[PDB]
Amino acid sequence: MIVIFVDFDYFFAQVEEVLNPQYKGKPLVVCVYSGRTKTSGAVATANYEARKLGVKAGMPIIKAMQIAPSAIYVPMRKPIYEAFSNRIMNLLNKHADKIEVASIDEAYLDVTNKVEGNFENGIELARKIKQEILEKEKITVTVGVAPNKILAKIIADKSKPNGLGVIRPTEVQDFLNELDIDEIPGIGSVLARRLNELGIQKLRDILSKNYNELEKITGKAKALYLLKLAQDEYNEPIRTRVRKSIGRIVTMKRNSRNLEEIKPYLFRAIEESYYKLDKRIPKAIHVVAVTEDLDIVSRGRTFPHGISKETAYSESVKLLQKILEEDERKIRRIGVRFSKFI
DNA sequence: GGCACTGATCGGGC
DNA sequence: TACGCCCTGATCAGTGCC
Ligand SMILES: Nc1ccn([C@H]2C[C@H](O)[C@@H](COP(=O)(O)OP(=O)(O)OP(=O)(O)O)O2)c(=O)n1
Ligand SMILES: [Ca+2]
Ligand SMILES: [Ca+2]
Ligand SMILES: [Ca+2]
Ligand SMILES: [Ca+2]
Repeated sequence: MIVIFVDFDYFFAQVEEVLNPQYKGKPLVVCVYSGRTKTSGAVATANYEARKLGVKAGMPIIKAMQIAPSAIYVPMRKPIYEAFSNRIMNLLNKHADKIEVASIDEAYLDVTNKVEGNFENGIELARKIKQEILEKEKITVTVGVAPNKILAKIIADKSKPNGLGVIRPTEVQDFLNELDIDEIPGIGSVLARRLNELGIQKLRDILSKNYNELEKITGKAKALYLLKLAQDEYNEPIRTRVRKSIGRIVTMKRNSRNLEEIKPYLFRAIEESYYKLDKRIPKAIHVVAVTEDLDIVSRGRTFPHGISKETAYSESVKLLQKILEEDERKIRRIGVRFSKFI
Protein backbone atom coordinates (compact mmCIF):
# COMPACT_ATOMS: atom_id res chain seq x y z
CA MET A 1 0.00 0.00 0.00
CA ILE A 2 1.02 3.64 -0.41
CA VAL A 3 0.29 5.84 2.59
CA ILE A 4 0.40 9.63 2.85
CA PHE A 5 0.30 10.86 6.45
CA VAL A 6 -0.42 14.55 7.15
CA ASP A 7 0.29 16.43 10.34
CA PHE A 8 -0.46 20.18 10.75
CA ASP A 9 2.47 22.32 11.99
CA TYR A 10 2.15 23.84 15.52
CA PHE A 11 -1.59 23.65 14.84
CA PHE A 12 -3.43 25.77 17.41
CA ALA A 13 -0.77 28.52 17.33
CA GLN A 14 -0.63 28.40 13.55
CA VAL A 15 -4.38 29.02 13.24
CA GLU A 16 -4.09 31.86 15.67
CA GLU A 17 -1.34 33.18 13.31
CA VAL A 18 -3.66 32.89 10.30
CA LEU A 19 -6.30 34.89 12.18
CA ASN A 20 -3.73 37.44 13.51
CA PRO A 21 -0.77 37.62 11.09
CA GLN A 22 0.95 40.19 13.33
CA TYR A 23 1.72 37.24 15.66
CA LYS A 24 3.75 35.43 12.97
CA GLY A 25 7.54 35.16 13.40
CA LYS A 26 7.37 36.12 17.10
CA PRO A 27 6.92 33.76 20.10
CA LEU A 28 3.24 32.90 20.48
CA VAL A 29 1.77 30.65 23.18
CA VAL A 30 -1.76 29.18 23.20
CA CYS A 31 -2.99 28.91 26.78
CA VAL A 32 -5.79 26.99 28.52
CA TYR A 33 -6.80 29.34 31.34
CA SER A 34 -8.47 27.48 34.22
CA GLY A 35 -9.95 30.61 35.78
CA ARG A 36 -8.71 30.05 39.33
CA THR A 37 -6.35 33.03 39.01
CA LYS A 38 -5.48 35.25 36.06
CA THR A 39 -2.46 33.23 35.00
CA SER A 40 -3.43 29.77 36.22
CA GLY A 41 -3.51 27.24 33.42
CA ALA A 42 -1.46 25.23 30.95
CA VAL A 43 0.13 25.61 27.50
CA ALA A 44 -1.80 23.90 24.69
CA THR A 45 0.90 24.59 22.13
CA ALA A 46 3.55 27.13 21.17
CA ASN A 47 4.86 28.23 17.81
CA TYR A 48 8.47 27.29 17.00
CA GLU A 49 9.82 30.70 18.02
CA ALA A 50 8.47 30.18 21.54
CA ARG A 51 9.72 26.59 21.62
CA LYS A 52 13.22 27.93 21.03
CA LEU A 53 12.79 29.73 24.36
CA GLY A 54 11.88 26.47 26.09
CA VAL A 55 8.09 26.72 25.97
CA LYS A 56 6.48 23.28 25.95
CA ALA A 57 2.93 21.92 25.57
CA GLY A 58 1.58 20.83 28.97
CA MET A 59 3.68 23.32 30.88
CA PRO A 60 2.09 25.70 33.45
CA ILE A 61 1.47 29.18 31.98
CA ILE A 62 3.19 30.79 34.96
CA LYS A 63 6.31 28.70 34.17
CA ALA A 64 6.20 29.59 30.47
CA MET A 65 5.93 33.27 31.36
CA GLN A 66 9.14 32.91 33.37
CA ILE A 67 11.31 31.71 30.50
CA ALA A 68 9.51 33.62 27.76
CA PRO A 69 7.88 36.69 29.37
CA SER A 70 7.77 38.63 26.08
CA ALA A 71 5.88 35.92 24.22
CA ILE A 72 2.33 36.67 23.15
CA TYR A 73 -0.03 34.64 25.36
CA VAL A 74 -3.52 34.01 23.97
CA PRO A 75 -6.50 31.89 25.11
CA MET A 76 -7.32 28.63 23.40
CA ARG A 77 -10.29 28.94 20.99
CA LYS A 78 -10.85 25.26 20.20
CA PRO A 79 -14.00 25.67 18.08
CA ILE A 80 -12.11 27.67 15.44
CA TYR A 81 -9.36 25.04 15.32
CA GLU A 82 -11.98 22.32 14.87
CA ALA A 83 -13.45 24.33 12.01
CA PHE A 84 -10.07 24.66 10.26
CA SER A 85 -9.41 20.99 10.79
CA ASN A 86 -12.78 19.95 9.34
CA ARG A 87 -12.20 22.04 6.22
CA ILE A 88 -8.73 20.56 5.83
CA MET A 89 -9.88 16.92 6.33
CA ASN A 90 -12.48 17.63 3.61
CA LEU A 91 -9.70 18.74 1.22
CA LEU A 92 -7.65 15.58 1.90
CA ASN A 93 -10.63 13.29 1.50
CA LYS A 94 -10.97 14.03 -2.22
CA HIS A 95 -7.32 13.05 -2.75
CA ALA A 96 -7.71 9.55 -1.32
CA ASP A 97 -9.25 6.12 -1.78
CA LYS A 98 -9.63 5.83 1.99
CA ILE A 99 -8.91 8.35 4.75
CA GLU A 100 -8.35 7.85 8.49
CA VAL A 101 -8.82 11.07 10.46
CA ALA A 102 -6.61 10.30 13.47
CA SER A 103 -7.29 13.51 15.37
CA ILE A 104 -8.02 17.24 14.90
CA ASP A 105 -4.41 17.54 13.77
CA GLU A 106 -3.61 14.52 11.59
CA ALA A 107 -4.79 11.97 9.05
CA TYR A 108 -3.65 8.97 7.01
CA LEU A 109 -4.60 8.68 3.36
CA ASP A 110 -4.46 5.43 1.42
CA VAL A 111 -3.65 6.56 -2.09
CA THR A 112 -2.54 3.18 -3.46
CA ASN A 113 -5.12 2.86 -6.24
CA LYS A 114 -5.20 6.62 -6.84
CA VAL A 115 -1.59 6.69 -8.09
CA GLU A 116 -1.70 3.23 -9.71
CA GLY A 117 0.75 1.71 -7.23
CA ASN A 118 3.42 4.09 -8.51
CA PHE A 119 5.24 5.23 -5.37
CA GLU A 120 6.81 8.31 -7.01
CA ASN A 121 3.42 9.66 -8.13
CA GLY A 122 2.55 9.30 -4.47
CA ILE A 123 5.26 11.79 -3.54
CA GLU A 124 3.93 14.17 -6.18
CA LEU A 125 0.40 13.75 -4.87
CA ALA A 126 1.84 14.58 -1.44
CA ARG A 127 3.42 17.75 -2.85
CA LYS A 128 0.15 18.66 -4.55
CA ILE A 129 -1.65 18.06 -1.24
CA LYS A 130 0.64 20.39 0.76
CA GLN A 131 0.37 23.13 -1.81
CA GLU A 132 -3.42 22.97 -1.83
CA ILE A 133 -3.76 23.15 1.98
CA LEU A 134 -1.34 26.10 1.94
CA GLU A 135 -3.16 27.96 -0.86
CA LYS A 136 -6.67 27.38 0.51
CA GLU A 137 -6.19 27.66 4.29
CA LYS A 138 -2.74 29.28 4.70
CA ILE A 139 -1.75 26.32 6.89
CA THR A 140 1.58 24.59 6.60
CA VAL A 141 1.66 20.87 7.23
CA THR A 142 4.30 18.17 7.30
CA VAL A 143 3.74 15.04 5.25
CA GLY A 144 5.19 11.53 5.39
CA VAL A 145 4.95 9.04 2.54
CA ALA A 146 5.68 5.34 3.17
CA PRO A 147 4.39 1.82 2.53
CA ASN A 148 2.61 1.79 5.92
CA LYS A 149 0.99 4.04 8.57
CA ILE A 150 3.75 3.78 11.20
CA LEU A 151 6.64 4.61 8.88
CA ALA A 152 4.58 7.39 7.29
CA LYS A 153 4.19 8.97 10.73
CA ILE A 154 7.81 8.45 11.89
CA ILE A 155 9.38 10.02 8.81
CA ALA A 156 6.86 12.86 9.06
CA ASP A 157 7.93 13.54 12.65
CA LYS A 158 11.59 13.54 11.53
CA SER A 159 10.79 16.08 8.83
CA LYS A 160 9.12 18.79 10.96
CA PRO A 161 8.30 21.51 10.34
CA ASN A 162 6.83 22.12 6.87
CA GLY A 163 8.48 18.87 5.79
CA LEU A 164 7.96 16.14 3.24
CA GLY A 165 9.52 12.89 4.42
CA VAL A 166 9.81 9.79 2.23
CA ILE A 167 10.60 6.10 2.75
CA ARG A 168 10.43 3.97 -0.39
CA PRO A 169 9.78 0.20 -0.28
CA THR A 170 13.45 -0.38 -1.08
CA GLU A 171 14.60 1.55 1.99
CA VAL A 172 12.14 0.14 4.55
CA GLN A 173 14.41 -2.73 5.67
CA ASP A 174 17.37 -0.37 6.00
CA PHE A 175 15.28 2.24 7.87
CA LEU A 176 14.01 -0.33 10.39
CA ASN A 177 17.63 -1.23 11.31
CA GLU A 178 18.72 2.18 12.64
CA LEU A 179 15.41 3.16 14.21
CA ASP A 180 15.81 4.06 17.89
CA ILE A 181 13.25 2.65 20.35
CA ASP A 182 12.27 6.09 21.65
CA GLU A 183 11.26 7.14 18.10
CA ILE A 184 8.51 4.51 17.82
CA PRO A 185 4.96 5.91 18.26
CA GLY A 186 3.21 4.43 21.30
CA ILE A 187 6.40 3.81 23.29
CA GLY A 188 6.59 6.42 26.06
CA SER A 189 9.69 7.83 27.72
CA VAL A 190 9.42 5.48 30.71
CA LEU A 191 9.24 2.25 28.76
CA ALA A 192 11.92 3.42 26.33
CA ARG A 193 14.24 3.88 29.32
CA ARG A 194 13.41 0.48 30.77
CA LEU A 195 14.18 -1.03 27.35
CA ASN A 196 17.39 1.04 27.14
CA GLU A 197 18.49 -0.27 30.55
CA LEU A 198 18.16 -3.80 29.20
CA GLY A 199 20.35 -3.08 26.20
CA ILE A 200 17.53 -2.46 23.76
CA GLN A 201 18.33 0.82 22.03
CA LYS A 202 17.43 0.04 18.43
CA LEU A 203 14.27 -1.57 17.09
CA ARG A 204 16.38 -4.37 15.64
CA ASP A 205 17.47 -5.22 19.21
CA ILE A 206 13.90 -6.49 19.82
CA LEU A 207 14.62 -9.51 17.61
CA SER A 208 17.38 -10.84 19.90
CA LYS A 209 15.55 -10.71 23.24
CA ASN A 210 13.53 -13.69 24.48
CA TYR A 211 9.93 -12.84 23.60
CA ASN A 212 8.53 -14.05 26.92
CA GLU A 213 10.91 -11.78 28.80
CA LEU A 214 9.99 -8.91 26.48
CA GLU A 215 6.29 -9.42 27.25
CA LYS A 216 7.00 -9.00 30.98
CA ILE A 217 8.62 -5.58 30.37
CA THR A 218 6.38 -4.15 27.63
CA GLY A 219 3.10 -6.00 28.13
CA LYS A 220 1.70 -8.35 25.50
CA ALA A 221 0.23 -5.76 23.14
CA LYS A 222 3.41 -3.68 23.05
CA ALA A 223 5.57 -6.77 22.67
CA LEU A 224 3.56 -8.02 19.69
CA TYR A 225 3.59 -4.50 18.26
CA LEU A 226 7.40 -4.08 18.59
CA LEU A 227 8.09 -7.55 17.22
CA LYS A 228 5.83 -7.00 14.21
CA LEU A 229 7.45 -3.63 13.54
CA ALA A 230 10.94 -5.08 13.82
CA GLN A 231 10.08 -7.78 11.29
CA ASP A 232 8.38 -5.34 8.85
CA GLU A 233 5.12 -7.21 9.35
CA TYR A 234 3.17 -4.12 10.39
CA ASN A 235 0.48 -3.49 7.81
CA GLU A 236 -2.63 -2.07 9.52
CA PRO A 237 -5.29 -0.71 7.13
CA ILE A 238 -6.46 2.89 6.87
CA ARG A 239 -9.62 2.80 8.96
CA THR A 240 -12.24 5.14 10.45
CA ARG A 241 -11.84 5.42 14.26
CA VAL A 242 -15.04 5.45 16.35
CA ARG A 243 -15.71 7.82 19.26
CA LYS A 244 -15.87 5.79 22.49
CA SER A 245 -16.18 8.38 25.24
CA ILE A 246 -17.31 11.92 25.81
CA GLY A 247 -16.75 14.04 28.86
CA ARG A 248 -16.12 17.36 30.50
CA ILE A 249 -13.77 18.31 33.34
CA VAL A 250 -13.35 21.71 34.97
CA THR A 251 -11.16 23.41 37.55
CA MET A 252 -12.92 24.71 40.64
CA LYS A 253 -12.26 28.19 42.03
CA ARG A 254 -10.83 26.51 45.12
CA ASN A 255 -9.74 23.07 46.27
CA SER A 256 -12.39 21.29 48.24
CA ARG A 257 -13.82 18.16 49.80
CA ASN A 258 -17.18 19.81 50.45
CA LEU A 259 -19.90 17.93 48.56
CA GLU A 260 -22.16 21.00 48.26
CA GLU A 261 -19.26 23.12 47.02
CA ILE A 262 -18.22 20.54 44.39
CA LYS A 263 -21.73 19.64 43.14
CA PRO A 264 -22.41 22.77 41.03
CA TYR A 265 -19.30 22.08 38.94
CA LEU A 266 -20.07 18.37 38.59
CA PHE A 267 -23.55 19.21 37.34
CA ARG A 268 -22.45 21.85 34.81
CA ALA A 269 -20.00 19.24 33.49
CA ILE A 270 -22.87 16.75 33.02
CA GLU A 271 -25.03 19.40 31.29
CA GLU A 272 -22.20 20.17 28.86
CA SER A 273 -21.39 16.49 28.35
CA TYR A 274 -24.99 15.78 27.44
CA TYR A 275 -24.94 18.59 24.91
CA LYS A 276 -21.88 16.89 23.33
CA LEU A 277 -23.43 13.41 23.42
CA ASP A 278 -26.32 14.75 21.32
CA LYS A 279 -28.18 11.61 20.19
CA ARG A 280 -25.74 9.14 21.75
CA ILE A 281 -27.03 7.40 24.83
CA PRO A 282 -24.33 6.11 27.22
CA LYS A 283 -24.55 3.05 29.54
CA ALA A 284 -21.49 4.01 31.56
CA ILE A 285 -20.63 7.03 33.70
CA HIS A 286 -17.28 7.86 35.35
CA VAL A 287 -16.77 10.71 37.78
CA VAL A 288 -13.17 12.01 37.53
CA ALA A 289 -11.34 13.93 40.24
CA VAL A 290 -7.98 15.69 39.88
CA THR A 291 -6.61 16.00 43.40
CA GLU A 292 -4.58 18.89 44.84
CA ASP A 293 -1.37 17.00 44.02
CA LEU A 294 -2.59 16.54 40.40
CA ASP A 295 -3.14 12.84 40.87
CA ILE A 296 -6.26 11.48 39.10
CA VAL A 297 -8.91 9.52 41.04
CA SER A 298 -11.98 8.02 39.28
CA ARG A 299 -15.12 6.04 40.15
CA GLY A 300 -17.48 4.64 37.55
CA ARG A 301 -20.56 2.48 36.92
CA THR A 302 -21.95 0.66 33.89
CA PHE A 303 -25.75 0.36 33.78
CA PRO A 304 -27.70 -2.42 32.09
CA HIS A 305 -29.46 0.40 30.23
CA GLY A 306 -29.00 3.93 28.89
CA ILE A 307 -28.52 6.80 31.32
CA SER A 308 -30.77 9.84 31.05
CA LYS A 309 -29.41 13.23 32.12
CA GLU A 310 -31.35 13.02 35.37
CA THR A 311 -29.94 9.58 36.21
CA ALA A 312 -26.48 10.97 35.41
CA TYR A 313 -27.02 13.63 38.08
CA SER A 314 -28.06 11.25 40.80
CA GLU A 315 -25.49 8.58 39.98
CA SER A 316 -22.65 11.13 39.68
CA VAL A 317 -23.18 12.25 43.29
CA LYS A 318 -22.96 8.64 44.49
CA LEU A 319 -19.69 8.23 42.59
CA LEU A 320 -18.35 11.53 43.95
CA GLN A 321 -19.22 10.42 47.50
CA LYS A 322 -17.32 7.21 46.75
CA ILE A 323 -14.22 9.22 45.75
CA LEU A 324 -14.38 11.39 48.89
CA GLU A 325 -14.95 8.25 50.99
CA GLU A 326 -11.95 6.38 49.58
CA ASP A 327 -9.53 9.26 49.12
CA GLU A 328 -8.44 11.74 51.72
CA ARG A 329 -7.00 14.46 49.49
CA LYS A 330 -8.59 17.73 48.42
CA ILE A 331 -10.03 17.95 44.92
CA ARG A 332 -8.81 20.54 42.39
CA ARG A 333 -10.72 19.55 39.22
CA ILE A 334 -13.96 17.56 38.89
CA GLY A 335 -15.50 16.03 35.82
CA VAL A 336 -17.48 13.25 34.22
CA ARG A 337 -16.97 10.93 31.27
CA PHE A 338 -19.64 8.90 29.43
CA SER A 339 -19.04 5.77 27.35
CA LYS A 340 -20.54 2.46 26.16
CA PHE A 341 -22.93 4.14 23.74
CA ILE A 342 -26.02 2.24 22.61
C1' DG B 1 -8.42 -22.36 31.17
C1' DG B 2 -10.29 -18.71 28.91
C1' DC B 3 -14.36 -15.81 27.32
C1' DA B 4 -16.81 -11.57 28.31
C1' DC B 5 -16.92 -7.97 30.92
C1' DT B 6 -15.82 -4.64 34.54
C1' DG B 7 -13.63 -0.70 37.19
C1' DA B 8 -9.56 1.66 37.89
C1' DT B 9 -4.89 4.12 36.58
C1' DC B 10 -2.68 7.62 34.13
C1' DG B 11 -0.47 8.67 29.83
C1' DG B 12 0.10 11.90 26.46
C1' DG B 13 -2.07 15.10 22.35
C1' DC B 14 -3.66 9.86 19.21
C1' DT C 1 7.99 25.14 42.24
C1' DA C 2 3.73 26.60 39.82
C1' DC C 3 -0.52 23.17 36.54
C1' DG C 4 -5.90 22.28 31.22
C1' DC C 5 -8.99 19.79 28.89
C1' DC C 6 -9.38 15.93 26.25
C1' DC C 7 -9.96 10.76 25.19
C1' DT C 8 -11.61 9.33 16.93
C1' DG C 9 -7.33 5.76 24.68
C1' DA C 10 -4.04 1.75 26.38
C1' DT C 11 -3.50 -1.24 30.08
C1' DC C 12 -4.65 -4.65 33.21
C1' DA C 13 -6.38 -6.97 37.72
C1' DG C 14 -10.64 -8.75 39.38
C1' DT C 15 -14.97 -11.13 38.63
C1' DG C 16 -18.40 -14.84 37.22
C1' DC C 17 -19.12 -18.40 34.37
C1' DC C 18 -19.08 -23.00 31.80
N1 LIG D 1 -0.35 18.76 25.75
C1 LIG D 1 -1.05 19.08 24.55
C2 LIG D 1 -0.49 18.75 23.33
C3 LIG D 1 -1.18 19.09 22.16
N2 LIG D 1 -2.38 19.71 22.25
C4 LIG D 1 -3.10 20.10 21.02
C5 LIG D 1 -2.55 21.38 20.52
C6 LIG D 1 -1.64 20.99 19.41
O1 LIG D 1 -1.38 22.03 18.50
C7 LIG D 1 -2.40 19.92 18.83
C8 LIG D 1 -1.55 19.05 18.00
O2 LIG D 1 -0.58 18.31 18.67
P1 LIG D 1 0.90 18.11 18.20
O3 LIG D 1 1.55 16.97 18.91
O4 LIG D 1 0.89 17.53 16.88
O5 LIG D 1 1.81 19.38 18.34
P2 LIG D 1 1.73 20.67 17.45
O6 LIG D 1 0.73 20.63 16.38
O7 LIG D 1 1.24 21.83 18.25
O8 LIG D 1 3.18 21.00 16.91
P3 LIG D 1 4.02 20.15 15.89
O9 LIG D 1 3.38 18.91 15.25
O10 LIG D 1 4.43 21.03 14.74
O11 LIG D 1 5.26 19.66 16.56
O12 LIG D 1 -2.86 19.19 20.00
C9 LIG D 1 -2.86 20.03 23.45
O13 LIG D 1 -4.05 20.67 23.52
N3 LIG D 1 -2.24 19.72 24.60
CA1 LIG E 1 0.11 15.40 15.52
CA1 LIG F 1 0.87 18.78 14.57
CA1 LIG G 1 -3.22 7.33 42.36
CA1 LIG H 1 -2.00 7.03 24.83
